Amino acid sequence: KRAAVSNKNMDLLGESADVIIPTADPGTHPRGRRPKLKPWQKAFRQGRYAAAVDDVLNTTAPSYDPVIALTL
Amino acid sequence: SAAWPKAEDPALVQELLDCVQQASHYRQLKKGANETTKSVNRGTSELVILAADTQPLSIVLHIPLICEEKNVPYVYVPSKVALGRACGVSRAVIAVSLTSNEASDLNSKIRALRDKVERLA
Amino acid sequence: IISTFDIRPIIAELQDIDVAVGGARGAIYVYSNLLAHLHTLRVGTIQPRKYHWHRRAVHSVKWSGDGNYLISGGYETVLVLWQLDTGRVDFLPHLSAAIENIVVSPKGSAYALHLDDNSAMVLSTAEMKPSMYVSGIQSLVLGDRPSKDALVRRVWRPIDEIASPLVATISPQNPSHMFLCVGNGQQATVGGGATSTPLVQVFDISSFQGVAKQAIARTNPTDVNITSEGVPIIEPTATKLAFSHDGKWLASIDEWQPPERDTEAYLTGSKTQSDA
Amino acid sequence: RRKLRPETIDIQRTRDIPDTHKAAISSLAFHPRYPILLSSSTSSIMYLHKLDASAYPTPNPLLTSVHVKRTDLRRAAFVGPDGGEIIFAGRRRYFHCWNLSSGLVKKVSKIQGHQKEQRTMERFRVSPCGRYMALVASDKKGGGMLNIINVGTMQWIAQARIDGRHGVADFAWWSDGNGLTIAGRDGQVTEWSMITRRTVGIWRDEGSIGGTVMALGGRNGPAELGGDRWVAIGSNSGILNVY
Amino acid sequence: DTHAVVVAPQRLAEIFNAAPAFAMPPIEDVFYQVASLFSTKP
Repeated sequence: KRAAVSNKNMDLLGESADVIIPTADPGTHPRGRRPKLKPWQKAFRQGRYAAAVDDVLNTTAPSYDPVIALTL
Repeated sequence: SAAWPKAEDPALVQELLDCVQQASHYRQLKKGANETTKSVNRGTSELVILAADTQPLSIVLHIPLICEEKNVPYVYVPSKVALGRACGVSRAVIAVSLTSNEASDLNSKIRALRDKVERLA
Repeated sequence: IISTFDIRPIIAELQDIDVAVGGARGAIYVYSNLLAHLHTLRVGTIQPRKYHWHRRAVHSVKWSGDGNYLISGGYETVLVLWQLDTGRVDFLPHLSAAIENIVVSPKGSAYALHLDDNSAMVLSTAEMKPSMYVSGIQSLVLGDRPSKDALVRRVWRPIDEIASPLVATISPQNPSHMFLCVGNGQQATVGGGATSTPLVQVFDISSFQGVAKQAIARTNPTDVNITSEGVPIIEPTATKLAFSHDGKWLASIDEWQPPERDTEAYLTGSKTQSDA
Repeated sequence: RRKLRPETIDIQRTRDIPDTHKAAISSLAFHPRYPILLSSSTSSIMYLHKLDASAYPTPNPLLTSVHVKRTDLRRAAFVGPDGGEIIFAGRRRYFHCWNLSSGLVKKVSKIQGHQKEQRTMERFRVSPCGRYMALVASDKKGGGMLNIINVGTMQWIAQARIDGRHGVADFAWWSDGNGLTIAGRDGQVTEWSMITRRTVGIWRDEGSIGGTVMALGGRNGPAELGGDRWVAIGSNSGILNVY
Repeated sequence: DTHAVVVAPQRLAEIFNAAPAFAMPPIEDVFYQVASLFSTKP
């Protein structure tokens, strides 16, 4: 894939420009990768605790960590 | 009327037009009444599409006889000038007919298309 | 029970009205064609539409703007925009406390939110960043209107009560600034019976405005206010708190425990629930 | 300005707009009262120039050069008979209103229970009455829809749905504002009212395979279709009809 | 409001080169033909 303009040249352009409109929220991620959600968290937060606890407590899973378990 | 394998089904018609357009880019498609009839008599053809709304319909009524004889499917669209600028020539083709080759995805599309026409029958 | 209501007119005359009631049951009924339902012994059937979101008490339902949208503000810290032409509901979910009062601007462009913890922010509609903010001292209040949610004998009953001095201090090296412990809001804090003030605001004495806010204990503002049994969730509360001599350090201390109505199965011998 | 004769036209080339962009120009519009040109190019750049040939030391000065971060600017537009607002939208899932009066720049980001339908706000057109705005739902599937959003409060208030085979090519606001004409690919033309907010009528461009652009104008056309007169439809194949 | 007409010069030439000058139908007839072509009336 090839861009029209990459963000870097867009940034040079904004430096050249006069008034710069900051679209980014003042005080979240500038590149805009946010902290994304993990499934057990999403379940806990909505309120399906059975599924939340189980997805943590599968011990066969490669991401299995007791410290997650203790936090949940 | 006489246009008894009428195809008014909209997604069907759109697939037919697009297949014609692709075939026009593949040079495997003959534009016009006279040439359609030549192609079917020489047998090379594999499908033929006509237009219902010609004013004397009789100038295309001769095609279904031959194609019933030499056994190739035919089907009517409702709009001649649509067919024409589907070919891409700017003048309302009344009869287009598109033929076979050896190895082409376009040949496959033709086979599925004539299956759809035989469904419509 | 009618917790509140808001009218909307149907028009140099007034041709009909449609008036919306909101109830502490957790419901929002709307009435549609009132003037001709009632102007004409016998009258036809009437039936409110029922729009049900909250579990707690809706504090304030207002007709919107056009009259296309029905906005709502509740205990559960979340301002709902009922779509009312479809079935849908699109909503601003995370406020710092109970939405206590809203009003719709002259044009449809601004909302005013009296946030139950004694503040106010003006929004523009559909941009939802608060263009305006004014907060208050955020403390614990003997409130005059008793409640909106205490009408229907909830499991933990709300009592306007005070059980502790409001933990606070003044700052050396900045005497205009006072630190004081606070909860999500007043009502959510005093709810659950116990004090739940895991938060600090810093407030100015000279100009009695808000200055800032921060957390101390674990806070989940991002979360359901209510455990599924139907109870406000208590959140850890800092008993003592004092300031450093230079103005550079701040020591809080928090205590928390489970609820006696949770424990309930840890009873072994003479074990009681307060003990546990 | 003399009224114009039907085979030739006294066209005069003028001074170029001086500052060029850094990619292909994507949207133009003029301010509806003062001759001031909004250009807007993919390089995230909006230019306001004053139209002046005889200006000095540079003709057609640039009033301002406003950059927008992180987005492109596919379509900009003037809003309001008064030309109150400037509304611009790139590919990215939000868009912006710019109030020239007081110069505030509100960033609008939410479409009230269609937010999953619209993963882009690329195309849009504003009513000449300047109250409504129409966004297109990037969800093709047998038929495309365009949402109607009050610029009174930037709220969702309507969603016209037309049949197609790919969705909506283009559309235009009728000159009164009351309805809007939706030219969807495979040449369907819906005319969809606003006051009734249900489709008035359906008809067909005369057999064009894929409609790409339409637009609409003229005076003393039939009032119950809004009172616009000529309507132009442009195919993919290149043939362009006028009705 | 009305404007200047637009005609196909092939049409005008067709009108006249239809027939030779002698035994051409008379001038009032051909004038009605031509003005009817140039008529500004839908």
